[PDB]
Amino acid sequence: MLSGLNHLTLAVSQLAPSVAFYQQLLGMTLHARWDSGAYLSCGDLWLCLSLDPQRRVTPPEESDYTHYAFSISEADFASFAARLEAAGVAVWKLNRSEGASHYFLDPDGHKLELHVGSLAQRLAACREQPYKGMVFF
Amino acid sequence: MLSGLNHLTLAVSQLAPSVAFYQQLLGMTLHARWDSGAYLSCGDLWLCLSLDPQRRVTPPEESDYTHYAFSISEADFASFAARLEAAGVAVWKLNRSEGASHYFLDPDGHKLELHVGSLAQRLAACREQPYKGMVFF
Ligand SMILES: CC(C)c1noc(=O)[nH]1
Ligand SMILES: [Mn+2]
Ligand SMILES: [Mn+2]
Repeated sequence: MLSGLNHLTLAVSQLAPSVAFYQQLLGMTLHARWDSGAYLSCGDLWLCLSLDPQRRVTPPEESDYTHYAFSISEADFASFAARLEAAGVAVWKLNRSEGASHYFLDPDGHKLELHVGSLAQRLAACREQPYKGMVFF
Repeated sequence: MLSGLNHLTLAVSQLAPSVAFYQQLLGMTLHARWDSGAYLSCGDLWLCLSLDPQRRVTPPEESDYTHYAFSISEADFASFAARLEAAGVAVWKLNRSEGASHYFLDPDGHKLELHVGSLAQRLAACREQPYKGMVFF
């Protein structure tokens, strides 16, 4: 069977600013870089940044809702979000429709999120405040 | 500090075929569904399918290299690839890297991959045969 996410690969238009964003600003661990990419980890996540001449810097109104959320503790969430805000990181969403989340953009407009809580916790919250038509299995 | 990938959210144009693809074809566990989305799990991965009228069914030549790889064992790889082939699922790339990989498209053109092997395995291979310009940290 399939057992989870092996890796996330993001196409990037400029490798150095993207490496700096994920490593310096978001605090991910940089393991290797080469002329056309980089490998980082975020806990158990394997992140690949791949230099792609096809990647465009995409405003959030032009892309769909596909997005990548990273886990952060309740204790660290607000100060990390505020630090991104103070650093000028662009946002893409404000309404918290799926719990405690901060929605921000990477240098190419990849839609990112800081989120506090697991799937189990989200399902429990949804039982009390369900999305319209929601059914649980 | 970020501790991992919290969830992956894919924008989908039609919820029913996307649920069928991820749950029935790919074998992921469906935990909940509502009028505009679904929550599934695949090992530790929390996957959200979000119904989005802005999602275009996107040919692979028209999207960048951003992609999502799922883990599978070497022993299970060939039969899973054959399942996708029997189902007529399109391939967007041939494998030319270390570790088995099958590159396939979801119903909306999201670029997916089955991959065998960890970041540690990839780094070990790269240390022996570094990519052009490769530096390790
Ligand atoms: C760019 C290449 C070395 C790669 N590594 O992981 C990927 O998904 N692509
Ligand atoms: Mn989210
Ligand atoms: Mn890959």
